[PDB]
Amino acid sequence: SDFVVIKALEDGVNVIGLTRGADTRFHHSEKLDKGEVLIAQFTEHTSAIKVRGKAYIQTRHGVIESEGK
Amino acid sequence: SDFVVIKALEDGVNVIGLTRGADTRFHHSEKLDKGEVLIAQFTEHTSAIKVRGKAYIQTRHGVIESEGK
Amino acid sequence: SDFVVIKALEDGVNVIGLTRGADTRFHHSEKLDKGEVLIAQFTEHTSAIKVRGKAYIQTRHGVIESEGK
Amino acid sequence: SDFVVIKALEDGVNVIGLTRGADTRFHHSEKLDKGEVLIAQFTEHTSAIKVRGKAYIQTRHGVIESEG
Amino acid sequence: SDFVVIKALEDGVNVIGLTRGADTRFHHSEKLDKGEVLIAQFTEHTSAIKVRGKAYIQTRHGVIESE
Amino acid sequence: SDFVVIKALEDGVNVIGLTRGADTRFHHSEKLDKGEVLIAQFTEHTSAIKVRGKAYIQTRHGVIESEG
Amino acid sequence: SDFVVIKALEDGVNVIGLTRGADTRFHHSEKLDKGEVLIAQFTEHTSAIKVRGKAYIQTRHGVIESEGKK
Amino acid sequence: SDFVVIKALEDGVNVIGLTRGADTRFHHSEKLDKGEVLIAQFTEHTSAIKVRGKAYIQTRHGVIESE
Amino acid sequence: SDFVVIKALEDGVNVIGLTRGADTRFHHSEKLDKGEVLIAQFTEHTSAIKVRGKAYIQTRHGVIESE
Amino acid sequence: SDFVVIKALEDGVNVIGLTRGADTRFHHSEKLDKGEVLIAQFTEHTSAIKVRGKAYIQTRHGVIESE
Amino acid sequence: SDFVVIKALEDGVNVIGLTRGADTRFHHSEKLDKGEVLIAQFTEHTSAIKVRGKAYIQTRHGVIESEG
Ligand SMILES: N[C@@H](Cc1c[nH]c2ccccc12)C(=O)O
Ligand SMILES: N[C@@H](Cc1c[nH]c2ccccc12)C(=O)O
Ligand SMILES: N[C@@H](Cc1c[nH]c2ccccc12)C(=O)O
Ligand SMILES: N[C@@H](Cc1c[nH]c2ccccc12)C(=O)O
Ligand SMILES: N[C@@H](Cc1c[nH]c2ccccc12)C(=O)O
Ligand SMILES: N[C@@H](Cc1c[nH]c2ccccc12)C(=O)O
Ligand SMILES: N[C@@H](Cc1c[nH]c2ccccc12)C(=O)O
Ligand SMILES: N[C@@H](Cc1c[nH]c2ccccc12)C(=O)O
Ligand SMILES: N[C@@H](Cc1c[nH]c2ccccc12)C(=O)O
Ligand SMILES: N[C@@H](Cc1c[nH]c2ccccc12)C(=O)O
Ligand SMILES: N[C@@H](Cc1c[nH]c2ccccc12)C(=O)O
Repeated sequence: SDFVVIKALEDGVNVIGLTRGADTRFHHSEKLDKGEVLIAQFTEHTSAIKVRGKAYIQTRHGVIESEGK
Repeated sequence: SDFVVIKALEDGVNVIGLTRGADTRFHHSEKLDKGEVLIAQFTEHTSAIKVRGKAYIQTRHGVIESEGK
Repeated sequence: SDFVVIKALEDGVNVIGLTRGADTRFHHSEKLDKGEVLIAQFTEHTSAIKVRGKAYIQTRHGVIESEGK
Repeated sequence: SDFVVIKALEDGVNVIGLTRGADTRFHHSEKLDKGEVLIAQFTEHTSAIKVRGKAYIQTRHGVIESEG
Repeated sequence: SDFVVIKALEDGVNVIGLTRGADTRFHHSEKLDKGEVLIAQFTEHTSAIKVRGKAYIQTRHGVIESE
Repeated sequence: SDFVVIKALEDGVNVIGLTRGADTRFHHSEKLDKGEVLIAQFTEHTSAIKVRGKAYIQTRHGVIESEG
Repeated sequence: SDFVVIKALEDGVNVIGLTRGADTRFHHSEKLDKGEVLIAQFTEHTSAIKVRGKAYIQTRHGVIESEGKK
Repeated sequence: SDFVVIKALEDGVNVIGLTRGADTRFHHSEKLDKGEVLIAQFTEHTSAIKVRGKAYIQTRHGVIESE
Repeated sequence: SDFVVIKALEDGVNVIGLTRGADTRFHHSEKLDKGEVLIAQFTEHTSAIKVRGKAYIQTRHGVIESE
Repeated sequence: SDFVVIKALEDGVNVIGLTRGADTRFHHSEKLDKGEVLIAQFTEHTSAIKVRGKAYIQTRHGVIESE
Repeated sequence: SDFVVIKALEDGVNVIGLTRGADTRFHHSEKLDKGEVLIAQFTEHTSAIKVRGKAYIQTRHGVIESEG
């Protein structure tokens, strides 16, 4: 099942999982401080992932950076 | 199942899911602000995705820029 | 299952779904304003999709523009 | 399941599907005007597709233009 | 399931389907006029396809012209 | 299933299908005339194909000419 | 089923497993010391992996170095 | 399921099929004359194939000549 | 299923398999002497591999040296 | 299911099959003479293959010569 | 499953199979003499293979050499 790579470039980065199914909501928010990496998969409970803050992200489609503020 | 990456290039971008099945309507609209990144899958509930607002998008098939009015 | 990417290159583009089965009719028409992106899959209800209006399109087989007059 | 992309290079192109099974006949004819794009799959009901008129076509095996 | 692309480069091309199973015969023949394209699959009823006439042919294995 | 492209570069080319199973015998022989193309599969009834005559052949593994 | 390659570049790196399911919490931390390599999969119990401290990571998507503190 | 392409470089080439299962023994030998091509598959009955004669062979793994 | 290649560069390398399940603990420790190669898979019992000592490692994502 | 290509490079080359299962023993040894090709699969009966003699070998992992 | 390719580069090369299961023990040791090639699979009974001796190894992930 796919996964995404997130590296925080700053303190307080947020990787939020949104619930799978009929409803759409935040079920979990993982805080990442500067330099930490989170490797997260799409699962039965998570069908969309939002990154808040400055981070460096890798997926099967390539590299992208979110930006804070 | 496949997924799309959307980076908001401006405030208030909308990432909108359209219902799977015989009936077709928007079931959810995730608002993104400038620099935030949304990674979203095609699921049991979502069979088409619409982006409104200025964003940068990556999919299996290439990259695309959406633009606001 | 596969999807197509459509960017409207003018207001009023139409993205139309053709019914899966022994009959073929339009069951849905999604309207796109200039700059808006629709990412759409081939589903249990849709086995053919028709684009009307000027649009930039990307599929698994490459890019193509649609032109209407 | 595979699909074909068809862009009408003139008014009145026809995208015709042929019925899957022991019988072969046309079951449907989608007409395209100039510039319009049809993206169509192979289905439980369609196992062959015929395009008539001038069109620009894309498949897994490459590009091809039809001429009426 | 695999398919073939056939463009007729003259009138009267004929794309013939041969039956699947223990017996082998033509079960259909689709004529093509100059410039017409047929995109056809291998199916529960068709395990072999024969092209007669002048045609520009595309498959998984490459391009081929029939003469 | 996989298939084989066979174009005849002379008259009388023969595409022979051999039986799948514990016994091995030809069960069908499709005759090709110069220029014709035959696109056939491996199937429940055919597990080896033999080509007699001069032909241009394409498979998953590449081109190859037969001489007969 | 996918896996991640982790090499500690300093002592006291932790590779943390996040539980699969409606709840999300750390169920395990593997300590790595400088030069040690952990090769770990996504599983029935782990659906997200967090690396603390300096490490050199290889996944299907390429290379990345963690630099988190402590 | 896979196959091998075998072209006879001389008369009398022989493509032999060895049985699948606990016993190994040849169950067929298709003779090929100079120029003839045999396209054959690994099947329920064949788990190994021996070529005797001068043949040009094509597999998933590349080309090889038998001598 | 996936595997890793481990070449010991020094006597005493220790290849540790960690338990698949809710609990994580080493279930086996395989020691290698300098120059030996262990080729190991992920399996129903092993979901994580830990490598102590100086070794040369090959996986699907590339090469890496434990130190 | 995968296979390997074995070309004998001298008379008396030997292709040995090892049993699948808890026990491991040879259950068949197919002798090849100079220039002959054997194309063999991993099967329900064979989980490992040993080559004895001077042989040219192609697998999915590349070419190798036995000595 | 996948397989490894092992060629003995000296006499007495030992290819050891480790048991699949909750327990991990050697269940077999194939002895290889210089020049002999053993091509082995991961199986129902083998989940990990050890090579002792100077041997030339090919896997999906490339070549590697064990040294005696
Ligand atoms: N609950 C939605 C979450 C989602 C995934 N992809 C989306 C795209 C747009 C909007 C919402 C979504 C779903 O499972 O379908
Ligand atoms: N509910 C529709 C939505 C849809 C998906 N792809 C489309 C393409 C065109 C029009 C509508 C759609 C469906 O499941 O089919
Ligand atoms: N109802 C048709 C619609 C269709 C799909 N592909 C086509 C190609 C040509 C004509 C019609 C179609 C079907 O499901 O088969
Ligand atoms: N009824 C046919 C239509 C067809 C598909 N591919 C063909 C090739 C040649 C002739 C006819 C066909 C089928 O299902 O088999
Ligand atoms: N009836 C044959 C038709 C066929 C397929 N491939 C062939 C190759 C050679 C000769 C005939 C065939 C089949 O289904 O098996
Ligand atoms: N009846 C044999 C035909 C065959 C296929 N591949 C072969 C290779 C060699 C000899 C015979 C064959 C089979 O189905 O098994
Ligand atoms: N408990 C969560 C963990 C998770 C995986 N990927 C995530 C992305 C964001 C937030 C949480 C997660 C799950 O199994 O879905
Ligand atoms: N009867 C054997 C034949 C065989 C296949 N591959 C082999 C390799 C070596 C020796 C014999 C064989 C089997 O099915 O396994
Ligand atoms: N009994 C173990 C053998 C094993 C395979 N890979 C390993 C990696 C590390 C330690 C032991 C192993 C297993 O099947 O689970
Ligand atoms: N008990 C764990 C072992 C594990 C695999 N991957 C991990 C990543 C981090 C922490 C522990 C692990 C599991 O199977 O889930
Ligand atoms: N009976 C053993 C044969 C074998 C295959 N691969 C091996 C690797 C090493 C030792 C023995 C083997 C098995 O099927 O597992």
